[PDB]
Amino acid sequence: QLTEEQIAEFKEAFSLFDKDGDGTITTKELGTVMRSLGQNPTEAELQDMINEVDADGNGTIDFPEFLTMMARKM
Amino acid sequence: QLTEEQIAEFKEAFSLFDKDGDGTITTKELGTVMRSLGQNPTEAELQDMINEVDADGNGTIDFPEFLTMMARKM
Ligand SMILES: C[As](C)(=O)[O-]
Ligand SMILES: C[As](C)(=O)[O-]
Ligand SMILES: [Mg+2]
Ligand SMILES: [Mg+2]
Ligand code: NA
Ligand code: NA
Ligand SMILES: [Zn+2]
Ligand SMILES: [Zn+2]
Ligand SMILES: [Zn+2]
Ligand SMILES: [Zn+2]
Repeated sequence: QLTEEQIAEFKEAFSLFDKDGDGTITTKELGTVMRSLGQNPTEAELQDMINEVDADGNGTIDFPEFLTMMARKM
Repeated sequence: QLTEEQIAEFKEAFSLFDKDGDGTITTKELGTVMRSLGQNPTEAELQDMINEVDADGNGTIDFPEFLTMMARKM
C-alpha cells in the first residue's frame, strides 16, 4: 500500500507540471514528473507508462490514473 | 474581413483564460472571454457558439476554431 507521504509527493510532483491546475498534464511531461521524483525511467519504460495512463490516446494524463500506475510500479 | 486589430484583440482576450498557454480554453470560460471583449451574449447565444466551436464535444475550445466563429459572427 502507498503511504500518505508517497501520495502527497506523487501529487506535488505531478502538480509542478499542471500549469492550469486542473489535475491533468501532457504525456510529454510524464518523464519530467518522474525525474522530479528522483527517478530515471528509460524511453521504453515511459512508453509503457504512457500506454497505461493515457488509456484513451489523447496525450493527456490525469492524477488518478497517474497515481494508480505509480501504485502498481511500487 | 477581420482586421489585424480585431484578430489581435480576439487573441488577447482568449489568452487571458488560457492559463497553461497551449492555445485552448474550456467551454465554461467562453462566456467570460466574450464579456472580456465587451460583449454580452445570452445563454442561448453561448450555447450556439459552444455548438460551433466545440465540434467534438470535449469541453475544450482552441483559438483557430474560436477565431473563425468570431469571423462568422462579425
Ligand atoms: C494537459 As491539459 C488537459 O491541462 O491541456
Ligand atoms: C482548456 As485545457 C485543454 O488547456 O485543459
Ligand atoms: Mg488521456
Ligand atoms: Mg473541443
Ligand atoms: Na493541466
Ligand atoms: Na489552455
Ligand atoms: Zn487544462
Ligand atoms: Zn482519467
Ligand atoms: Zn492545456
Ligand atoms: Zn480545433
